[PDB]
Amino acid sequence: LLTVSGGNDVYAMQFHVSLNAMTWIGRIGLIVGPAIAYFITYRLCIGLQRSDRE
Amino acid sequence: FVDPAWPEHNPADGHVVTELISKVAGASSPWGDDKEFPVSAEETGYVHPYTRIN
Amino acid sequence: MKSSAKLMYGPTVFMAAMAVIYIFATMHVSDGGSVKGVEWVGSVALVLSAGLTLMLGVYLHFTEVRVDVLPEDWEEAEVADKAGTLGFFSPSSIWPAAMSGAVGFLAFGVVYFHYWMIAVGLMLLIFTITKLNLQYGVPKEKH
Amino acid sequence: AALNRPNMVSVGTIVFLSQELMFFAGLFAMYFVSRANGLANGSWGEQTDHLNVPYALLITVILVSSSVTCQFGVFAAERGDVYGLRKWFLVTIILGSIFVIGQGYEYITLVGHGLTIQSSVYGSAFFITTGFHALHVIAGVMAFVVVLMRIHKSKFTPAQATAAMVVSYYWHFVDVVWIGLFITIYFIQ
Amino acid sequence: MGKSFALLVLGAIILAGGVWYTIEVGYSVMAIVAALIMAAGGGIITWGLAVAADVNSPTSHKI
Amino acid sequence: MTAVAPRVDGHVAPQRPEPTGHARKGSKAWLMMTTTDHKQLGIMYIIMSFSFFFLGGLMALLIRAELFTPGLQFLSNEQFNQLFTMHGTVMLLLYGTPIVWGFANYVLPLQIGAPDVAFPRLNAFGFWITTVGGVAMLTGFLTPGGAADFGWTMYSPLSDAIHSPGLGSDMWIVGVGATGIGSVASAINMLTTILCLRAPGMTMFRMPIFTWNIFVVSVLALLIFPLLLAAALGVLYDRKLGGHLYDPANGGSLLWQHLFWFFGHPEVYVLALPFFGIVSEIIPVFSRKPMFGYVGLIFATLSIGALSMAVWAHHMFVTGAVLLPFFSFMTFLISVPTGVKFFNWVGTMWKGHITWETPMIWSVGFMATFLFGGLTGIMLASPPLDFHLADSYFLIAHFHYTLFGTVVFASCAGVYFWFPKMTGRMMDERLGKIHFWLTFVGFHGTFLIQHWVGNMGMPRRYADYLDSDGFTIYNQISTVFSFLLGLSVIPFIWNVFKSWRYGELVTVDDPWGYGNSLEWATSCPPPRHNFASLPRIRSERPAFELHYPHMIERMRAEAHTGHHDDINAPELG
Amino acid sequence: EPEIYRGVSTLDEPSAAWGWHGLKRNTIQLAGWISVLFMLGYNFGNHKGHVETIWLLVITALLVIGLLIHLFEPKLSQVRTITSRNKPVGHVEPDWTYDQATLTGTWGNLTDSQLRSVNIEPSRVA
Ligand code: HAS
Ligand SMILES: CCCCCCCCCCCCCCCC(=O)O[C@H](COC(=O)CCCCCCC[C@@H](C)CCCCCCCCC)COP(=O)(O)O[C@H]1[C@H](O)[C@H](O)[C@@H](O)[C@@H](O)[C@@H]1O
Ligand SMILES: CCCCCCCCCCCCCC(=O)O[C@H](COC(=O)CCCCCCCCCCC)COP(=O)(O)O
Ligand SMILES: CCCCCCCCCCCCCC(=O)O[C@H](COC(=O)CCCCCCCCCCC)COP(=O)(O)O
Ligand SMILES: CCCCCCCCCCCCCC(=O)O[C@H](COC(=O)CCCCCCCCCCC)COP(=O)(O)O
Ligand SMILES: [Ca+2]
Ligand SMILES: [Cu+2]
Repeated sequence: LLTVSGGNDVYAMQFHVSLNAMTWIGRIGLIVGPAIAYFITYRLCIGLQRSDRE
Repeated sequence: FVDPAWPEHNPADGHVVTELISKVAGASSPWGDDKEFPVSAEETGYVHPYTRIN
Repeated sequence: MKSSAKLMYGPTVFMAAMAVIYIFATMHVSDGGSVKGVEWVGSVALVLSAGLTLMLGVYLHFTEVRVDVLPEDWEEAEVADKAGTLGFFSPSSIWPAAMSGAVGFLAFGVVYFHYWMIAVGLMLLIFTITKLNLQYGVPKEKH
Repeated sequence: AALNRPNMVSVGTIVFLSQELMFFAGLFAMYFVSRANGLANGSWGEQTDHLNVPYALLITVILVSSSVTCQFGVFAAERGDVYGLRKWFLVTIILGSIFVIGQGYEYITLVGHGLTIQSSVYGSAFFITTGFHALHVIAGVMAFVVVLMRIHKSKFTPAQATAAMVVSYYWHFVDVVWIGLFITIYFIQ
Repeated sequence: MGKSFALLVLGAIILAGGVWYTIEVGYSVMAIVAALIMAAGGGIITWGLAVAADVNSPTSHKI
Repeated sequence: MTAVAPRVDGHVAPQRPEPTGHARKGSKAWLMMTTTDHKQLGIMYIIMSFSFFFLGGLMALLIRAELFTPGLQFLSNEQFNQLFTMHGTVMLLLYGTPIVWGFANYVLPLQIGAPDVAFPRLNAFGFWITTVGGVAMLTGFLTPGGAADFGWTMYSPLSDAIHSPGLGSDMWIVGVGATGIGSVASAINMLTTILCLRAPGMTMFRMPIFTWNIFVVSVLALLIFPLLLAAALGVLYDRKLGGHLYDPANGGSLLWQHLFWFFGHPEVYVLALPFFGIVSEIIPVFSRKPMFGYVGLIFATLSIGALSMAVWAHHMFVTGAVLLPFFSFMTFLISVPTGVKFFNWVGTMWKGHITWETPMIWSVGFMATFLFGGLTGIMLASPPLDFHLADSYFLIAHFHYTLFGTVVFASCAGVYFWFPKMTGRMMDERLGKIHFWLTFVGFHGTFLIQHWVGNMGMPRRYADYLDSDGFTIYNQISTVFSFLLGLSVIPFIWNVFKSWRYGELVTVDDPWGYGNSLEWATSCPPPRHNFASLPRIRSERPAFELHYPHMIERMRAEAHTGHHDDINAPELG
Repeated sequence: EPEIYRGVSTLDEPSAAWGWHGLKRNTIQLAGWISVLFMLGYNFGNHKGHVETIWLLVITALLVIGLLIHLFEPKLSQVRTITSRNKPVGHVEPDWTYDQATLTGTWGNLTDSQLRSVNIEPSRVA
């Protein structure tokens, strides 16, 4: 997200997104992006463990 | 030439697979339709790996 | 599928009759609420709409000739008649999800009209389709 | 006996090929509507002077030849001949890959002397119909290559035979569509 | 029957409040808010009626 | 004959799998990514459909709030226009069509006695493509310009490179195309399981009405979705490149209109026949009577298969480009099979024993609604009447009695009906009745008077109107009752969430009592392969004869009107 | 029997014995509340617009709602009702298909008429 925000002006134009919206996505996404990533990854790890036991 | 894995069938009043008919209701097994499962754990050649941590 | 191959003749002949009525009625009738002349969308796509039903009907008809009396097609069949193997069903696979993701990438490629994105999406789709088919074929890992 | 019964994969593929035919119903509809009002003002005649009819016949026979070789390949799969299937599928790939190059070359030689998408209604209608067919042919060739590399790893049971038979179905459909599309474009005008 | 009549009266008073509230706020943004008020009122009334019409012909018994 | 097996000593029972309340961490996360089970797929296929329902219905409230009073209070022309475009699209292609295949994926293999679907990895692809298409289509709202704003019909030349520029219009096209691949990917294997994978003794005419409806829909969806893909890719070819196919100077407007409506009405009937089937499942079970005129229903459904193809330009009477007599008459015919299968429902309920559980309540609240919807359908089918009513607000009321009729009342009926089968738990009856009454009053209120306004001169896609028109009180009433309709989902969501993990446990393989379909001969939920044992199928109701043997002679002796004299006939060899 | 390793049961996380498993519930809330602080602190920039603040408050509300139902851990109970022709907990389901195949139990007592209606003559059973 930091890397994308670092080139968010080339993202904004080429993908037709508001540059202000991109800044806010970066700001908010740094809090809720990591949280969702943790949740999904944890559940998927346990899922892979379960399939391994079956 | 006939493939070794081709099911041993009489080439008289019987065909295993044609354009439109077959012997099963569904997809033919990719591990031989004439293969009897399950088999003994020895034939699989799976070696259960004893591991100890620390 | 003894009766399945037969019931398609219904829609086939119906649509074939409507398509010929349509062409002749549209090119020779002046209503005043429209103009005169054959319509080239309701004609081609209704002639060829009957084509689909005819194709499927004929294929199933040829197929059903050279099939024996199956227990599912037999009126008084015991449950123990089909006792055997119902062939091979895939238990699980990750590739459907991947190839949906691949078509999504190509989709956005076409939306934004980015050549690199279209090219990558096209070859990202070939790869996933290939892996779907070669799923149960991947050889035992040779050292 | 073993109580023979319909090939599930073959019936699945035939039901898929039926829908692919209605995909070209749209394209044919677009072509015929544009043809109808192109003849009205006597503009259609001028546009169809860009067609190389003799050249479009050579590629037609190439595609028909590919079909026949494809069928030969499938005749070899019923009997479990791995090598019969392998040989004829390669020749079909070669034959079908020169159609695409041939078709592609026609495009390059057609845009050189006036006919493009953004030049006339005829140009747009010619390229929509012939373009999508070319995409389908490419997809068919890739299907052949994946079947070739599928029977390189698996043990060639009736499962691989079925995969080959259905890919042949797809190829036959593609070439039949071409036959119907060549008559429409190059003969009926 | 107990819950019902209470829900009907509460819904009725809320709906009346909403109907009255629409008349002041002419064609402003607050007309939408008043619409939400009457919708909530009507919702509560129908909820009361539904619970009334369930204890009349019940399909589930308390164990 | 019957070949009674010897009584084996020791046979106790199957495993009787556990309900859905007790799930451990990781038990579902990676399973859903790679699943090829039609049961779990169907569950997630329905859930996703309802999510899109809630999302797409929120747009209807924003539209409906703006129309409360004259003047633009919070919403603009541009935002209003792209708000009914995306509302009519998400509800028809992201909720409507998927919810059709959800009830198809789950119960069709379970109704014919199949272990699985024919192509397990293909319907797993059909789920993932539809969701991707949905997400792609809605990405339009994340652009500064907005989503597509032309309606859900994308008329030409309003929808070309010149008019309506912006990436939202491409996203709409591409998303529609993708969601249309999921429909054909699902129709392939809903048609080949019926042919190939069927239980011993289940002839084609032993299959329930539901499976017959999905059979007809499958063959009907194969010839309409490709056509839409072709038409939409023709428009994309026109927009992205410089194609001239859709220029007004060579058809273009009419070309697209024909091409679109040719699949416009077949997709409409892909949303009606399965839900007619769902209702045709619920009525006989709660009436303790068989499905009146079973073969009659078969013929009716088959008629609508073929007739629906010849009626497409009744959507364009006011164009002045179509043959009015041809499409006017053809449309009048397609009401006749519907009338037949509609009399069959009454016949099924006729002198029956009706118990009023939630499914039966929903099903009866369906017929009363769809009836009026269809009644004002034959109005529009006559060009002398459709001249005033076309592209107007009476039309809006018409296809909300038929869409909100079939895809909402019958869908919810199906959810209440099959919930014990899908989950092993039962939904709260009181909350179900509350939900029904809310969604019923709140719907009729918001859509009845909609007829009256459309006749007096309000056209459909209007962001604003003047106070000097008389369309103020009517809009106000509609908005009030619409906000009420929006609240009805609260009991539904609470019921589904609570009852999924806390609902009463189902301890019998047929909770509704008199189920007569092969799904009611298995545990709730079924054990991963649909069947721990298979009964003898001798009629269209194998589960009924399985549960009630003492009346097998009664249901054959008095099934016909009379002159039934085969019970006293000599035996065959 | 399931084993607990570091407060994490092998029943819930199979390979509890192999790696770092389970964050203490108090650390999941510290992160949550710190995040809420940051999200509330975003409202103190120079931005003149109010669209972004609507999103900030909505997301903060969703975070707060989540962090409360994670804290108090709301639970419910089994409904414990009876619906039409549904049996209470502790009912044993007869194998209907087994009873149908061999004339036992549910299909244990049919009238001779009822035998012939299902195509089997009573002389074949003793
Ligand atoms: C089955 C298909 C359909 C359903 C259901 C449907 C529901 C409604 N409709 Fe509609 N509709 C209209 C009014 C309503 C109202 C009041 C409802 C009601 O059923 C409302 C349902 C509302 C809900 C069900 C909302 C519940 C959600 C709540 C209370 C909060 C959700 C919260 C969150 C956080 C969201 C969850 C998010 C997640 C990601 C999980 C109006 C006029 O007010 C127009 C014409 C606009 C114009 O002027 O032309 C219209 C237009 C259409 C069109 C034509 C589109 C076009 O002209 O381009 C179609 C095809 C259609 C179908 C359907 N429609 N409708
Ligand atoms: C790999 C998966 C990745 C998926 C990520 C997808 C999530 C992206 C959401 C994007 C939402 C964008 C909505 C646009 C909103 C917008 O444009 O507003 C702007 C301000 O943006 C905002 O605050 C919105 C930021 C908040 C978004 C939060 C994003 C967090 C994400 C990461 C987490 C949620 C999704 C998780 C999905 C992951 C899947 C696993 C579950 C300010 O407007 P402005 O540029 O000033 O222009 C106007 C003048 O022109 C005009 O005069 C007017 O008068 C002015 O008022 C002004 O509006
Ligand atoms: C890992 C993090 C990377 C950090 C990137 C930060 C995010 C901003 C990305 C901006 C993307 C801009 C895209 C764009 O404008 O497209 C184009 C500009 O940039 C590019 O060409 C992207 C090239 C990227 C590599 C793709 C190579 C494909 C060949 C594959 C062979 C193996 C414009 O479209 P066009 O080139 O005309 O087709
Ligand atoms: C949008 C999908 C429609 C696909 C139709 C296929 C059309 C084939 C194009 C043949 C070239 C015609 C000659 C010509 O005028 O060339 C050029 C114009 O056409 C093109 O650039 C070709 C576009 C490439 C097609 C993109 C493939 C889409 C991928 C499919 C993924 C869904 C001449 O350019 P010019 O006028 O001289 O500047
Ligand atoms: C290439 C990447 C590889 C490196 C991975 C990075 C890992 C380093 C991070 C170490 C994390 C320690 C986790 C841990 O031990 O958990 C806990 C540490 O305490 C915390 O949770 C810290 C709370 C801080 C929250 C920060 C909020 C962010 C706000 C957004 C700012 C904009 C302890 O775990 P335990 O008590 O055992 O459950
Ligand atoms: Ca207003
Ligand atoms: Cu219509």
